[PDB]
Amino acid sequence: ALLEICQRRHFLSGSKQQLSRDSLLSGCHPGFGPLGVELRKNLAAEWWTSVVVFREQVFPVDALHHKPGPLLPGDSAFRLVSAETLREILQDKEAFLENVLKTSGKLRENLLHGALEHYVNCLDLVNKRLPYGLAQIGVCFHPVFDTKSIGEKTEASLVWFTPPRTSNQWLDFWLRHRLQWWRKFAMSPSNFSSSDCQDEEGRKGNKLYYNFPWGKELIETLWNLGDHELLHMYPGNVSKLHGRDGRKNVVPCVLSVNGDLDRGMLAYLYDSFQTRKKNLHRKVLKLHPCLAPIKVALDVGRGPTLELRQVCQGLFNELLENGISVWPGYLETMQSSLEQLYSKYDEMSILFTVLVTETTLENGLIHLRSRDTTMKEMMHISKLKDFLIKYISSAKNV
Amino acid sequence: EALLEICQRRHFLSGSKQQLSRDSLLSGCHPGFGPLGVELRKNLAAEWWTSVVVFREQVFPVDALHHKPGPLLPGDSAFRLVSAETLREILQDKELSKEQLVAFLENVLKTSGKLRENLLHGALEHYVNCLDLVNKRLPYGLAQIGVCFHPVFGVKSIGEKTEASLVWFTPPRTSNQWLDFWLRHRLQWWRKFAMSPSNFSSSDCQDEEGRKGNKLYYNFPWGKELIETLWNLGDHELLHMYPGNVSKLHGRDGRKNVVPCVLSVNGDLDRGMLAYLYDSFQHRKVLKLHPCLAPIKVALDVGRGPTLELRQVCQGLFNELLENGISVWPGYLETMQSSLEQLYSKYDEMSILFTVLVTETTLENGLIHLRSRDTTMKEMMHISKLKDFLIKYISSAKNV
Amino acid sequence: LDIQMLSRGLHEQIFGQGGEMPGEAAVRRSVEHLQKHGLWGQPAVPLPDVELRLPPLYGDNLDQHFRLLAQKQSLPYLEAANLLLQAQLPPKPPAWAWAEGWTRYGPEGEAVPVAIPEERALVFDVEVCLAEGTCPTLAVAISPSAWYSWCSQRLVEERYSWTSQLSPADLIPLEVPTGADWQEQLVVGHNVSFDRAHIREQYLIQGSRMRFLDTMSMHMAISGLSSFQRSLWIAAKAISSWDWLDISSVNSLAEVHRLYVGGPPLEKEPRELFVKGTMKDIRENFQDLMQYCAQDVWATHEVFQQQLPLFLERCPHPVTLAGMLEMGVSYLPVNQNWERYLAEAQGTYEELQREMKKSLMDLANDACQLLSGERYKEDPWLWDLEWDLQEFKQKDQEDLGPCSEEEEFQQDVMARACLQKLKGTTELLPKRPQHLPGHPGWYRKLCPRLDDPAWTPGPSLLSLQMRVTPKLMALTWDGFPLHYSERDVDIPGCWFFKLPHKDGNSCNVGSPFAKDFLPKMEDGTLQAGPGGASGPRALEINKMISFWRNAHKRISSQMVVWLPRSALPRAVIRHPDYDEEGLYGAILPQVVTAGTITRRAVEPTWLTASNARPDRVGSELKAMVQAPPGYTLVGADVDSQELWIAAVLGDAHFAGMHGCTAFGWMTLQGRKSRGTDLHSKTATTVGISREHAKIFNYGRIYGAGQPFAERLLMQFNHRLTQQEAAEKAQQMYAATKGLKVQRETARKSQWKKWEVVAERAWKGGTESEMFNKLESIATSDIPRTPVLGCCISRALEPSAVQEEFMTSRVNWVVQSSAVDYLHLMLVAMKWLFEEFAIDGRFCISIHDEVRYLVREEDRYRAALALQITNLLTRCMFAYKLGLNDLPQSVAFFSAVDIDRCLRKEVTMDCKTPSNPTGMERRYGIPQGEALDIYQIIELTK
DNA sequence: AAGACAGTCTGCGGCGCGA
DNA sequence: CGCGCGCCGCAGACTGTCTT
Repeated sequence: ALLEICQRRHFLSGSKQQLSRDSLLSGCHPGFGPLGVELRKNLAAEWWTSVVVFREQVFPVDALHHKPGPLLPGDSAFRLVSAETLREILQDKEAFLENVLKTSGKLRENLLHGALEHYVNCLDLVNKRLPYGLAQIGVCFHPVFDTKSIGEKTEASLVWFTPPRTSNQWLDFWLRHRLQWWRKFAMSPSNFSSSDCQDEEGRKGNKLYYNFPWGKELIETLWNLGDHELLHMYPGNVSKLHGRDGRKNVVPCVLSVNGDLDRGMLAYLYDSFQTRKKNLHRKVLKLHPCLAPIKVALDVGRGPTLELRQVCQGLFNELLENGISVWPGYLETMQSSLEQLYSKYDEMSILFTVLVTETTLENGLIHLRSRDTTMKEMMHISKLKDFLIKYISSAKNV
Repeated sequence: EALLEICQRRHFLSGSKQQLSRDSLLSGCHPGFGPLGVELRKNLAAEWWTSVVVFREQVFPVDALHHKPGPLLPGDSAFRLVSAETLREILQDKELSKEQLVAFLENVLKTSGKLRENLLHGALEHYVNCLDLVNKRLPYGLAQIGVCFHPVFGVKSIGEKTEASLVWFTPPRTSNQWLDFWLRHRLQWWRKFAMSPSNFSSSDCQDEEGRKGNKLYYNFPWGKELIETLWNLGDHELLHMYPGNVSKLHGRDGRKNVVPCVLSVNGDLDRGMLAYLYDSFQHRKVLKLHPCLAPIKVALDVGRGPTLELRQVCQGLFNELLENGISVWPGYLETMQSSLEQLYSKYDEMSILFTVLVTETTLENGLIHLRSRDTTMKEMMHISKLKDFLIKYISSAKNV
Repeated sequence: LDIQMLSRGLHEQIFGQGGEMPGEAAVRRSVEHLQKHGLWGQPAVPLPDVELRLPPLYGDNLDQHFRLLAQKQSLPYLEAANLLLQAQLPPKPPAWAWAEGWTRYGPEGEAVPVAIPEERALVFDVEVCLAEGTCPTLAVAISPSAWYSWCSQRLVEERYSWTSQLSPADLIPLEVPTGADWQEQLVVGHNVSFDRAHIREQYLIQGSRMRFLDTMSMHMAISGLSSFQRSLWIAAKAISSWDWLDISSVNSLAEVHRLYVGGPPLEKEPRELFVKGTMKDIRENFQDLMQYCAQDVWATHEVFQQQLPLFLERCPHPVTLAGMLEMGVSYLPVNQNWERYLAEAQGTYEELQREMKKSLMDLANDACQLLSGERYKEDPWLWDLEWDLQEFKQKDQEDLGPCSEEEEFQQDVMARACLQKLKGTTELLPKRPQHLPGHPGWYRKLCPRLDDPAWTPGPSLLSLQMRVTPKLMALTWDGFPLHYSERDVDIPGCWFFKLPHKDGNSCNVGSPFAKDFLPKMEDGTLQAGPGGASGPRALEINKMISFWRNAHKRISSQMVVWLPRSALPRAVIRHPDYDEEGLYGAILPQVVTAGTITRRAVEPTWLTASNARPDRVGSELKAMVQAPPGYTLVGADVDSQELWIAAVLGDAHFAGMHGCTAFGWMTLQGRKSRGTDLHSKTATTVGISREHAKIFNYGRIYGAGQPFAERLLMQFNHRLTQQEAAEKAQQMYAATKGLKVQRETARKSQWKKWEVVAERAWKGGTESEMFNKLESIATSDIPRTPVLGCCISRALEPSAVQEEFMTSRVNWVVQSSAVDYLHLMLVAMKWLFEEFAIDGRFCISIHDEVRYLVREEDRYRAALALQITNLLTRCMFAYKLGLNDLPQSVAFFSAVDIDRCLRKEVTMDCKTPSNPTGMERRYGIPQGEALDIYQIIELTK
């Protein structure tokens, strides 16, 4: 149950040793280790492949982390220190901080706002074909209250402009595609679930959750909007907001699918770790091959041979230039044991352990150990690239 | 001048209401980039990651927060964007209604949350913990690509620049050699995708913090602009972050413990993107971006045939190209079809490597027309060979 | 107007039948029969009266009316068939034409291109390549005058649409300058619906008045085989009765031709290029494949010539032929949502299988770690597996590099990869490399071979059916040595090399517990190692995916033809819900009009009675049949068609009243409240649940008897043999021991000094049983159906020996009566739609349910027509017996559903997807008594 | 020549469906 | 109506092959 210690030993989590679940969920943790950054990169790449590049009419957009003009108080529980919290009662030597809240900037809380700002130009990009998408992965800042803090969350947001008639159909479509995407890569897909919800204005949507050991936590939310925010953004004229559903021009309904990757990456780490009657204890993070930060671990057999580094470096270059991430395990020395090395690589979610021995100079069969099975095999230096590529691709397929 | 209009019209840059001048682009106060600009920046960042992080063996990714809590921020010392309540972006209170404080004692120097202006400090904060990963081998390094916020000069605008930063910890004796090595590698990387490498340049500069430094410039039409800076910082920053306990912060080099010297390599990916866009431009208006850097590789169209079946075969080819990692602009699904010359001019201005036209002849024998951006020559090619041809073309362009 | 109850509610303002048979005066027997026990005096609250002006009846009598309607409908097609009968067809062409399109062959075989055959009658056959399925090719037809051939896509080598718009052949005229009839054309064929599916104009939403005759349907009506009869016929290539095989045959064209024509046997290509051959080999074998198809057409023509007189003399009523012609034009409209449904069902199947498989892979991978101890008395489940490894595997300081490009590492890698030759010395360089020598042998068995086209990592072959999977996760009675490959204290589960017992049904040796062990899972006596959820979850997933596993090839391979904008009617395009980017098409279900004995229509995909269920995947197949914009599905199901048809024919056999029989009384009147219903009365005699009585009775009508009843009672309650014997008392509804037996036609059972048999003239029970009529008509003269008499097949005729198929024949009576009811409904509906110009002639029919694709503006009118049909048809039934009247309760449909999709009710088909209404769908409106406010004439409210 | 490895046939068991 | 018939799947003779 306490796999956070494994996250500490192998740097998938941030620098600080004390990492409560509340900090991880809120986004107040110091950050993620290099393995955590790589896992986030893989997760974001999979999201981009599933949602953006394969899907037609969905385009990237970048929204600035900040807003530079006058904006209403927004989502500030504390009214700065100028209107609600003033020193003493008045304590005024000389103004509302010399600008009140007029010139104050704002840190983005969601990626929807920038997509709505880019709606008109990105509708010009397409030939006003109304089914349209704007996707973006970025960091969003939220206030966190403790009994003032800033929580940073990596969110992938898709803003889908749709004809009003097809809005519910596209809601079901994306609820079906996002849910199955989360189900895929999961060792226990049942832990991912969905729930239909209604907004305070009656605007229905969906919410996806992952069942962490303590309970269900929200990882994604789909919301359908009746061109409310779109019209509020552009109250001047409706003609410039019109897109072509068919031969007719209509103002789109906005479907915002907002998922988080940090709590999404938290959900996959918990899924990988696993719990009765086994009497067989082996701490391993059985991450999906597509999300595992490091695929293969390279080593050297004895070290007196000293001709293993050359071939190991060549294999390193061959694998890296072919898109396989490799752990340079042939530099570390004074290990004195192969069991602890295997345990380490298991806890790092290393799919394969490749070991080059003094028996590789002749009959160049390297030793291969698997994460899933602790079984040793012999495989030629040739076609190892092809075997690993096939493994990753077939894991992608199924 | 005309290149900015081309980039805005072709959705390399965002709306033109805020970025008529080039100064807004050089700073981060421009209103973002278009989808094509975002894709070009993503390609540039991926190439930087491959050249600096993946291929390099001692370099690791590092996660640095955008905001620096600094409940202990120094009092009015390096105080940039020090509001960070998540709903305020005041930069510096040079003049202040000092009744209790600049704004308030709790809201000034206590709830600072300074927004990050550089990625170096975040990497340094992770130095000790990431030292364990490399087994206390001190010549390792850390890398990150992230957005950094700077002042822009009545009101103070906030400029966002996506910067790629490598913090290289090195033994002090080899610090200058590693500085020269990184200078050479960075310069070769910047010149790798350049049509005119002579525009990209390097200069040597001195500093009090670091005796040795290097600055990379790109020769824009108006003048040279900095795109990357290399600094051979001492151990001052590391000692300041961790004061007094040298025993924890020193790594091992040949069984000898030494406090690492820090090298900061910081490149501006937005200014690099603008530099490569200006490099691409040169009667025919075409953006000859590098094949590895170009956002969209091939443009797929339909013409002179039944709409439905040509649409189906174009959809199949589109899916086949996407499955193999070739990004394609779905030029089909568009019914206006103004002209072929206008289409070719448009796709040239969008830096599309190849224009693929599918016709009824494709239904007969499988031959599609393929027009090249560079040679402006048209060739008939079979459907099945297109994916392999494109993969080979990109690979050949990658390796000169 | 008036109530008009003759002891029970009957319809008034009849406007049909009359007062020819006023009063019976023989009610003395019915009152006494209803008086035994209770069952006689119930309230029977009245129903509201219905006043309606029925359309005029031409025949001046109900039977004459229906005969006139059927004759008027089927006259042009009957005379087209007669033109086919008297056909002097010239010989086959010497060389078949290679030209594209339709080619006609005149005298001495000259080839003339023709747009279409331009023939009133045709015998037609289509052979499809099936390499690119759904596309027709190599078709061949004959008319009374000449031969015709049809070619497409073999002359030109080009990429095709794959949507099959103009792929179907063109066979219907343009209605302009037609020969003589008014484009009334009959197409004859063996499995003619398959050939109909490949006709260009058959997919238009508007009717084409081209009808299809199936030689298979007429064969099954004339001389067909039941299931047991078919099995015995195949076995012989019915104890002491083997003369029905000479007059019967299987549905194959060769055997049918042998039976009816008996010429030289038909020769089929052993290459079968159309079934498994490629398009190329079909292209080179054009003449031979063209010669075989024409020979099949000739065989079908001769069979039709021998069949039509026999069918017409065995089914004299024209209603039968009209109904078959109407069943031959079934039509299922579909839209772009069909492709979405196929994709979503396949995807859900794939992810459910992937989830189960991945759990299996995880268990296998975790089990592989026990190799350290080799599982020697370690794992109670894996102690018997094989854990073998093949004999032999595969049989300082800081430095900086200057700007110096070096290829030493790459050269070393290339040299290392050059050492594949040394594998020959290790005997590994063979074409097949060693497969996973390191892993245990069972793990290799579960893992796919390397370099496979469909290779996937891990033990991907595991599918929960293997004997290893329970050894992984299935802790059952007393551990689980699952398989013994053969046949103490207190042992709940015994595997001690003896007693092949795991609490299975009866005594079966094997039991993979993939089904019917769920109650043992919930009981707790059958648990999985990982927990109490894994085993039940696997069984649940199996339940969801079983139907799709069985039926995905059939469902996904359905011929769908998408109409373009031009082909759609003007009403569809101008509808507000018209989708310019959408796809609209149709599926012709490919039904056999008379598929089985009883002439019941057969289609496994569509006509199967299976509505959408919450759990089973892909079960919304019917719900995807969605009307186009501006159209709707107006349909209804017959309320207890089989049970009512059984209730009638028993009351008429008893007296002239409908409710005279106790079974007929409870069928006509009586609801779940009180014991007036059949199920409650059955449960009253012997204490059982109403569901148990329902399951008993449905089956009690069709055979059953003491053995089935006692075995099912044992299965349900596990009663002692004494109560099984006492079930004879419960079988008193069937009048057990009625008719040595103590009861017969004579009152005195005891007899002696009898030279020959006596008191054996007639047989029948006398205790609340309708089986007397069914048994009497089962053993009768040539005509065997009371309503529009159609004879049973010659296979089941009781001529000479009995053949011991009594259960099949008594079931045939009721089921063929139901088919006659369906034909009556179809002819009445066709007449009503044609007379009053109700748009949307098309129809679908699944068992008792019948639906029509109607323009929405006419939808309510169609519903009224449907209700009127349900009157006349039922009245027609009552007319063909001595009733001469109908109850008000059964006079009308309980509800006529007007919907946009095909579902049993409006509130169904939840199924796997969360929001079936989330997809574009709107609730329908079962009408009932409301629709009567309108009138069938076009001038409506 | 033989043994490891492929394709066959040929048994036993479910699963929806009909009888 | 005592229950078989198709498809679907698992597992074991056995044969023919292709390396050795």
